[PDB]
Amino acid sequence: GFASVPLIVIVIITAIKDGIEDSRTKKSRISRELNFSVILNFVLLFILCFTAGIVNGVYYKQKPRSRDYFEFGTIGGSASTNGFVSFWVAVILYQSLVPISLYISVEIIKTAQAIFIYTDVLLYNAKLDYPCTPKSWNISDDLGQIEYIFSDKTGTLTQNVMEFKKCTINGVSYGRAYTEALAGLRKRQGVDVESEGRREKEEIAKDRETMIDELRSMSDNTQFCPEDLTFVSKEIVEDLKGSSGDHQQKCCEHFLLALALCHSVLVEPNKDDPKKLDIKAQSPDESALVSTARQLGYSFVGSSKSGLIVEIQGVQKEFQVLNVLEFNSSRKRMSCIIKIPGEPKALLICKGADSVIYSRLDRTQNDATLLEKTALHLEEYATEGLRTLCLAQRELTWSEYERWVKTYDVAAASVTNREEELDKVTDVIERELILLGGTAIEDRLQDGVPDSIALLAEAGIKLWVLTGDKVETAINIGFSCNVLNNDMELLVVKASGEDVEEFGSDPIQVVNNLVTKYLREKFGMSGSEEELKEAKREHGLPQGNFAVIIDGDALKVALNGEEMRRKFLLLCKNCKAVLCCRVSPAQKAAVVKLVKKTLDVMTLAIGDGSNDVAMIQSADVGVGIAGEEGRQAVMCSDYAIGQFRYVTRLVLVHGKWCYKRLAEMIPQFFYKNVIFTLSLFWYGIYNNFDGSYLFEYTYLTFYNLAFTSVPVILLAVLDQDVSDTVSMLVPQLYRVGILRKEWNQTKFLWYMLDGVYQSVICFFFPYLAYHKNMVVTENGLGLDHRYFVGVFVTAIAVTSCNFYVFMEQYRWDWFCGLFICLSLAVFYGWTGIWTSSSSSNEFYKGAARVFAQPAYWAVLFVGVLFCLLPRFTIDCIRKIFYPKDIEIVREMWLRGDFDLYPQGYDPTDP
Amino acid sequence: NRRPKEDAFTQQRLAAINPVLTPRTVLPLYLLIAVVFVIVGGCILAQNSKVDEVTIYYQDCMTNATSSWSDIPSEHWQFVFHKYKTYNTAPQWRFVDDESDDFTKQRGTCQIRFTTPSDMKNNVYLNYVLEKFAANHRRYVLSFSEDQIRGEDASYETVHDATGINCKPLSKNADGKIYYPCGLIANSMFNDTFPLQLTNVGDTSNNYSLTNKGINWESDKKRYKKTKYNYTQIAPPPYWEKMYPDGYNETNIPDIQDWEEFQNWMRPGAFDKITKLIRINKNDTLPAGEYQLDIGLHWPVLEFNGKKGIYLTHGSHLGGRNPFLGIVYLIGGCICAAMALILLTFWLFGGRKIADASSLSWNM
Ligand SMILES: *[C@@H]1O[C@H](CO)[C@@H](O[C@@H]2O[C@H](CO)[C@@H](O[C@H]3O[C@H](CO)[C@@H](O)[C@H](O[C@@]4(O)[C@H](O)[C@@H](O)O[C@H](CO)[C@H]4O)[C@@H]3O)[C@H](O)[C@H]2NC(C)=O)[C@H](O)[C@H]1NC(C)=O
Ligand SMILES: Nc1ncnc2c1ncn2[C@@H]1O[C@H](COP(=O)(O)OP(=O)(O)CP(=O)(O)O)[C@@H](O)[C@H]1O
Ligand SMILES: *[C@@H]1O[C@H](CO)[C@@H](O[C@@H]2O[C@H](CO)[C@@H](O)[C@H](O)[C@H]2NC(C)=O)[C@H](O)[C@H]1NC(C)=O
Ligand SMILES: *[C@@H]1O[C@H](CO)[C@@H](O[C@@H]2O[C@H](CO)[C@@H](O)[C@H](O)[C@H]2NC(C)=O)[C@H](O)[C@H]1NC(C)=O
Ligand SMILES: *[C@@H]1O[C@H](CO)[C@@H](O[C@@H]2O[C@H](CO)[C@@H](O)[C@H](O)[C@H]2NC(C)=O)[C@H](O)[C@H]1NC(C)=O
Ligand SMILES: CC(C)CCC[C@@H](C)[C@H]1CC[C@H]2[C@@H]3CC=C4C[C@@H](O)CC[C@]4(C)[C@H]3CC[C@]12C
Ligand SMILES: CC(C)CCC[C@@H](C)[C@H]1CC[C@H]2[C@@H]3CC=C4C[C@@H](O)CC[C@]4(C)[C@H]3CC[C@]12C
Ligand SMILES: CC(C)CCC[C@@H](C)[C@H]1CC[C@H]2[C@@H]3CC=C4C[C@@H](O)CC[C@]4(C)[C@H]3CC[C@]12C
Ligand SMILES: CC(C)CCC[C@@H](C)[C@H]1CC[C@H]2[C@@H]3CC=C4C[C@@H](O)CC[C@]4(C)[C@H]3CC[C@]12C
Ligand SMILES: CC(C)CCC[C@@H](C)[C@H]1CC[C@H]2[C@@H]3CC=C4C[C@@H](O)CC[C@]4(C)[C@H]3CC[C@]12C
Ligand SMILES: *[C@@H]1O[C@H](CO)[C@@H](O)[C@H](O)[C@H]1NC(C)=O
Ligand SMILES: OC[C@H]1O[C@H](O)[C@@H](O)[C@@H](O)[C@@H]1O
Ligand SMILES: [Mg+2]
Repeated sequence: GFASVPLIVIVIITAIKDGIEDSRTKKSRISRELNFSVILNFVLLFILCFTAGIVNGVYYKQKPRSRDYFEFGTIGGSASTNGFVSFWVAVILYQSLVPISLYISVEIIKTAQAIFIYTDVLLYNAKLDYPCTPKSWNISDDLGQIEYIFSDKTGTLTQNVMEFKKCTINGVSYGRAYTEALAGLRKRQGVDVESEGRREKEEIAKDRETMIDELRSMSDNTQFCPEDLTFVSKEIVEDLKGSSGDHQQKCCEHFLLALALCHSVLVEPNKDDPKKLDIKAQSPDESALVSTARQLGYSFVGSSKSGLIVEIQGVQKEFQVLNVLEFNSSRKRMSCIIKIPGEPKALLICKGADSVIYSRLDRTQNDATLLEKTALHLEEYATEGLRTLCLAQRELTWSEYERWVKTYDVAAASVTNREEELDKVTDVIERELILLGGTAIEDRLQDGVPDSIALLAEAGIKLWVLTGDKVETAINIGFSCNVLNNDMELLVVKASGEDVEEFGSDPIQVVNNLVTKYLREKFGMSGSEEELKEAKREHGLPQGNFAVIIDGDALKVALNGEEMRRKFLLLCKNCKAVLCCRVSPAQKAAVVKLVKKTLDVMTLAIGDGSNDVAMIQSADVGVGIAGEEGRQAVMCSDYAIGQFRYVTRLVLVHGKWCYKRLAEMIPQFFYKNVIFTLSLFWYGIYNNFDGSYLFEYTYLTFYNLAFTSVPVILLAVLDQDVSDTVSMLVPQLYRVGILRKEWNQTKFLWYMLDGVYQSVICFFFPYLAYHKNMVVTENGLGLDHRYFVGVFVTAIAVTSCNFYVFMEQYRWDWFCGLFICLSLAVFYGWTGIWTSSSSSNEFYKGAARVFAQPAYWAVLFVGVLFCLLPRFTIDCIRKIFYPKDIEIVREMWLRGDFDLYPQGYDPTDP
Repeated sequence: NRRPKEDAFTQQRLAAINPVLTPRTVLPLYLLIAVVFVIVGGCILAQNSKVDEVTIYYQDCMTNATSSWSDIPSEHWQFVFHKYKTYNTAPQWRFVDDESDDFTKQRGTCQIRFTTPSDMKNNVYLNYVLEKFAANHRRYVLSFSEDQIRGEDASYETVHDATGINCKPLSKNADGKIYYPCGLIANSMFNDTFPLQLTNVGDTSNNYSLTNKGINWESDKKRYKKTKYNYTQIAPPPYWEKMYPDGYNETNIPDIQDWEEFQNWMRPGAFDKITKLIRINKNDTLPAGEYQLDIGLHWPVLEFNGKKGIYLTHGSHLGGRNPFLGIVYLIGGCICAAMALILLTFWLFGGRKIADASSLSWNM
């Protein structure tokens, strides 16, 4: 055949295109509705063929018709098997409504959309040289229905460029600084930020100059550089030698030694100057700590097999490292045991999370007041946006250390899931430590992230933040960006502190009572069985702008219990902000799966890092940021972009365009098939459904391939709802992609009904021009043949279908119009070419005979008019009287509101 | 590097126009369509009301006929002239039997005399109209060997079990021969022997002559070629035996290249009614007067309660008399005008600002 063989080449060419466009799994959301629509189309085919078989067989037992004299049809069968063979021939003729090219056309269009995504200049990060490469091609329309964007504070919102700014040591806050976060907090307070900011900046410059002068007068270092001295505390350089006693001096010395020693950074020589070093590490905070420790006087260089070379204010000595336990996301701490001489003792120093270290803190040898001072200092640091880091030390005799080493090399040296025993050993050795202070490191946001989040939140997306730093820094960063705007209150679900006394019980009851209360006074929503049914059905829209804050323990308890899970789900359905802090990667995956599975919605899971891959993999549209060395989040992702500032284009422009293009394609693809098969059926009401085919045998294999199959693909690939500039300027249009107000079964059913009506008009005009005398040839020679009537009907149907595709296209370019005219030209010219050939024996003169008849054009013009008149009239009395937002926006920017900004414009650009 | 190539086509910045159906450019379009289509419909009705035709059914010229000059019942004749709308003038019709032939189902001759009160210019077509003759059934239309039509002397090996287009039940006869024009189509030819002239009655000096040369598209003469059989392996189809009682001999082979009557019957009609050209006149105008036509009655019709008759017309540029095209242009124009007025009224009554920014779904 020719309706199934030429598709095998295309279905492999479309994959060769992907393979070529990749050297330089899971389905979409519309696919399920597509399968349902195909099933319903088969149902329509079956009912048509059933009616045809029913009629063909009724007249075999009728009056003596003219078939028993000239046809020799005298066989003892009329309905036992003749109806069966009539039904079979009817279905084999009606196979046109078996869409095989639909699953090829949709694949071609999705691949073309993905390629157009990959070749967009605005999706290109020049600094890193990484275009937006779509790892998965099937998901291109899923970007137009996103309702939740699960962000990640690791490397997406903030670049992993750590900057040491402050540090608390024995209750003294060494460090003064002023960045954009402090200015934002001051603006939130209300005081001036320009003059005060300039005064603070000049004071900071003076303090830094005094600090560097005192350091230079103190001693000399082989790696000192005045460009990497981001630490501006002159109160520590004086305390270093003797200037504030020895109790503070020795504590500061131990603090800086812990910073310089506890690390996992590799040391390499500088390319230009061998005396300079270019220490590199996977963890930017460790690199910042090592750099500031080296530049304050305690330099680190080299790597020996047993011990690390360190320079202390001039003296070059060699320590003895005994063991080191690395840093894991689920552990939130990194430790190392070394030897201190006088039976030398063992010194264990670890750095980790603010809460984890406090939990893993001894209750015997403590000042009983340094804990509170350090806690308040760390909270003050985090309030201004400084991700803290707690340091805990421990002294050990050789006996207990040797027993620990025996446990370590009997368990952590084994096989068969060693990591569990490694964790057991680490938690055994880290149960009694004394805090010796903390540090403060800050990192700025990306370029244009505040405006990107403003655009994302304005477009109805209810974005979440699954950060892990801590609650206060997350709140500050949400306020600095536009996740947390003004006129919004923060429902805190923290199960400790002040909200524990009011509901003193186990955390189960604490979170239950707190969530139930907040849900009760904030909304009339109490319930866990049926309110979920409204939540599922209403399709989602933010209202009453609130915010929710969730801790790691609060998250781990709010999704463990069933009632807890649905209460958390109903509570976190607020407008735009859900700040989940201190969360483990497993908690990230759990919350993403909760939001996705229950109340089925669309979940973007942008992230970066090897720990959040569980969030990307266990989501729907996993966007992977290409950031630091941890590129594992990009390979196991659905997309890949240079930095977060591109999502506001990948969701508001390409996603909406793709969703609208496919939602406009599919009903028209069912339309173009109905308008033909129903035409065959309407011819079938005559001749008593015996099984004659109205068109030629070569219109089965060329109506869905060349006549009217190119314009639909061009409509679904190269159609712009609105130019990308206006889509950036008016993100609210994306709202129609969230409420599922563009692709619903009512639209498809109405399109099929329009197809049936237009098939009626398409077939019954030639017959009405033939029924009276059937001599319409302007010279009486007579066409009279069912193939020429088929030419009439096919011409009307093809022209009407092409014009129907061209009407519903939002943007009339020179490409889609050219291919519509060229599709009409293909129909005419190929009828001419094939008819003037001996291989068209019966037909043999379609072009010369039919096309020269003025009756043919006189009926074609009216068929074209009467086919498009109802749809055009309805559109005119609906785009003027009940206009959607898109029509109003189009009218606006045609009037010349948005005529100032150029074509290559996006607000997410500094 | 890896930067994608910037281009007006790659960056989705193709030159384009974005149209919106604002009333500033919708009412003019509707008025233009309405005016154009009303003009064309009026022109076509004006040109089409002028055409004239004569339809005379004669399936009842044997059983319900007299040997004297009767009048056709008002249920058969239909004269349509654009100059005499009150012109009944019932035509006369006579039956002349022929007892030589033993085909008692239908035989003889029909003498149908009508009157044309006007003239038809330079082109007169006489067609035979059939009715209630199913000629579009699946088995009927797909049964005719193409090789024999092309002139090849194809044998039973490639005439009976060829592809979907083959003469299955009428391939070979009982004597081992294969029918030359095999198939249910050629076996069911129209056997009514139409004459070669409309004999006048008021002036016998000038008969109106018709020639059956050129009643089919000339193009088919490049497809219907003379056969290449030796008149020893072919026989006429079972329904053709009365035309060739002695079978096929060296001289009676029908040359279908110029047999236009048979060429016009190898295109089966699409619908139940059939109208195939059988006589043409291209030289002399047919002057107004009374004319006589003598028609054979070989082809039986009443067995399946069908109808047959003659259809004489000059035609026009859009075929015969058919008001459908003009009616539907008028309907299209009227509907377009009515919709234009409806939009005008609903725009002057439910008026609203055109670029109404305060009407968006999120601004309310
Ligand atoms: C023009 O075309 C019409 C119809 O296409 C022709 O009418 C057809 O005439 C044939 C016979 O000439 C007739 O065929 C059958 O007629 C009898 C019906 O019962 C039947 O007896 C007859 O049988 C014989 O011919 C058979 O060989 C065999 O049955 O033996 C008997 C002797 O015992 C013998 O007489 C034959 O089977 C068709 O039925 C008839 N068409 C219709 C619709 O009834 C007409 O003859 C053609 N005329 C010309 C001039 O071409
Ligand atoms: N090299 C290191 N050793 C010990 N602790 C570290 C560390 N780097 C960071 N930390 C801190 O310890 C905690 C451990 O969590 P981890 O960093 O694995 O995931 P996280 O989400 O909590 C922070 P992030 O979002 O920056 O990855 C972090 O909150 C971090 O502030
Ligand atoms: C016009 O046609 C009529 C009808 O055939 C012709 O009249 C017949 O002519 C033949 C030969 O001359 C005679 O044998 C018949 O007796 C005539 N019949 C009648 C009823 O008159 C007439 O001759 C034709 N006219 C011309 C000029 O050819
Ligand atoms: C109309 O005139 C044409 C032109 O002469 C006639 O065609 C000729 O017909 C004769 C038959 O007597 C043939 O021998 C010639 O070969 C034909 N010539 C051409 C050029 O076709 C035609 O017969 C006339 N028709 C009528 C009804 O009078
Ligand atoms: C071939 O068969 C045909 C059958 O029509 C014969 O034609 C008939 O026979 C006479 C000969 O006496 C012809 O002049 C006539 O054309 C036909 N008869 C009648 C009454 O019209 C033809 O003669 C046969 N030829 C041969 C060579 O046998
Ligand atoms: C899209 C389809 C399912 C809509 C319904 C189709 C109906 C309206 C069409 C399809 C088949 C048609 C019938 C086909 C056969 C005949 C027998 C004829 O002697 C009278 C008309 C009659 C009875 C037609 C009436 C209209 C009909 C029933
Ligand atoms: C946005 C989509 C849903 C718009 C729908 C347009 C189509 C489906 C609607 C609007 C105009 C409607 C047609 C208006 C006029 C006719 C002729 C009437 O005698 C029967 C109903 C029929 C045949 C309607 C069929 C359905 C129809 C074609
Ligand atoms: C939804 C669909 C069925 C709407 C159909 C539109 C209707 C109003 C139009 C379109 C096709 C038209 C029919 C086409 C064929 C015929 C047969 C003819 O001898 C009488 C007119 C008649 C009966 C027309 C009547 C009006 C008609 C039925
Ligand atoms: C033998 C054939 C292939 C010659 C080429 C036919 C085409 C190109 C020519 C020959 C007859 C011409 C048509 C004659 C009549 C009309 C009807 C009028 O309302 C529109 C123009 C239109 C439709 C002309 C368009 C061009 C036309 C269709
Ligand atoms: C033999 C010929 C004269 C029959 C002609 C019948 C014509 C004149 C009649 C029969 C059916 C009628 C139509 C029936 C329905 C409507 C729909 C209405 O919204 C516009 C008028 C319109 C379209 C009528 C126009 C006139 C009409 C088409
Ligand atoms: C002949 O036809 C007329 C009208 O068509 C009718 O009145 C008459 O009864 C018919 N006679 C016969 C014998 O059929
Ligand atoms: O004789 C009546 C009938 O008998 C047989 O069935 C066949 O020869 C038919 O062609 C014929 O019409
Ligand atoms: Mg990370």
